[PDB]
Amino acid sequence: DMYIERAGDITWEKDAEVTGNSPRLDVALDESGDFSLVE
Amino acid sequence: GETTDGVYRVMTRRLLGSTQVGVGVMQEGVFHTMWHVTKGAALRSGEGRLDPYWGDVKQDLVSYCGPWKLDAAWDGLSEVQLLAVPPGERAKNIQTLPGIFKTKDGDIGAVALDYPAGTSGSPILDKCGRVIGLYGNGVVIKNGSYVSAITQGKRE
Ligand SMILES: O=C(Nc1ccc2c(c1)CNC2)c1cccc2[nH]cnc12
Repeated sequence: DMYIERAGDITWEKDAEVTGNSPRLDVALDESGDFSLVE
Repeated sequence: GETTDGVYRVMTRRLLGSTQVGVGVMQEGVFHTMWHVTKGAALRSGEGRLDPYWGDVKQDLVSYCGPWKLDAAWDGLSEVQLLAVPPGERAKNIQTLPGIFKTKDGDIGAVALDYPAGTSGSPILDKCGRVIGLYGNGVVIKNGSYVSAITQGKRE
């Protein structure tokens, strides 16, 4: 049995850690809601 | 129970100790999370109970207490913030420029940040603090890393 606990406010924070790249990927979405790589 | 707006952890005591299986957004009295986090099961909020209202396995989304309320969209140009809520760790904002998932039915924004599976449901925000989608449904690239879509529901 599942339960919820508050973790914080939803706010934009100035000067946050800027990381991660921006890749363009060819994907397919199936009926089970799972993505896969199309190549 | 607690229905204040904000980000929340989704916990379970069924396994060893207390385990974080996901995260969610409380907005306008509705709890929003990813389908694979809860499988549509009822949730507990203190003494209160949250019952599922809408859900879809293909979109991988589910809402509790009412219809899906989140309807902001990524503008296709600006940086966003993943408000990551990792298991056992403090909520933390991570700024990134999203990539693109190209599909046969159009393009979707995608954030390339690798977090544990228990981080699923963590909101992705625009500069106004509005939730433009949830993190936790994507793909595993050649590197072994995870790249999640910016998954957004429909506000009826
Ligand atoms: O596996 C993940 N997500 C997921 C699981 C089950 C299902 C779906 C998505 C959609 N259909 C059912 C995941 C989420 C977040 C970070 C991750 N790192 C490695 N895998 C993940």
